Amino acid sequence: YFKIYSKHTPINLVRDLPQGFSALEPLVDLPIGINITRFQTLLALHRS
Amino acid sequence: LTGTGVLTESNKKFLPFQQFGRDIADTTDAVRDPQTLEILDITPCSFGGV
Ligand SMILES: *[C@@H]1O[C@H](CO)[C@@H](O)[C@H](O)[C@H]1NC(C)=O
Repeated sequence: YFKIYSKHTPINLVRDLPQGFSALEPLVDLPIGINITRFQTLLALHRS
Repeated sequence: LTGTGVLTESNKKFLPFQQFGRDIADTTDAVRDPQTLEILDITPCSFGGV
């Protein structure tokens, strides 16, 4: 069972993590049923 | 979810992933109606000593 908990927070700090409290609400409970041991996030390039 | 209690209109605002609410004794004291999405308090029926 793949649980997605999410929270969006308006911040204005430049570099590091903000110091504060914000609870993450559950968004999507996803029925995959597969083995996960390694992950990788996706970025986007800018071309000019 | 079965039970017996007085149903009143509730001021609690449930998050959309929430269906019911539990008290200290884990009895459902607030519930969302599954047809019209509104919250109801469930006060128990009166108990007395005769
Ligand atoms: C039917 O149930 C849905 C929730 O699943 C609700 O949004 C809708 O208003 C209901 N319609 C009627 C006619 O009760």
